[PDB]
Amino acid sequence: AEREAMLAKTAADNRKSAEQVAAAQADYEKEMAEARAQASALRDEARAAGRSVVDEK
Amino acid sequence: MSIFIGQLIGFAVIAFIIVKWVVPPVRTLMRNQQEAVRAALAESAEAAKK
Repeated sequence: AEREAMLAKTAADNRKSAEQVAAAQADYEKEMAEARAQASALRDEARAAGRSVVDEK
Repeated sequence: MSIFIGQLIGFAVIAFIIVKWVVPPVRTLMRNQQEAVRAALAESAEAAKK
């Protein structure tokens, strides 16, 4: 059985290590996407505020 | 004594036969079994490293 579980974790471990490489990237690109969406929306709001101040003056 | 000598020579002949033709394969099959145990035992360890 010890041999059994060794075989077990072993395989599951290699597959889940590949899955964790994939998960690390995916987490990177999701966090980067969220941050860059925040940046783009902030720049758009800044441009809108600039269009408002231009209208005011 | 004669019976003892004869059966002892027969035992020696069969021992030689098994040592020269039965011992080698059993030995190497076991060798491979253990070698593969080794390989897998390791795998686990390294995959834990990965």
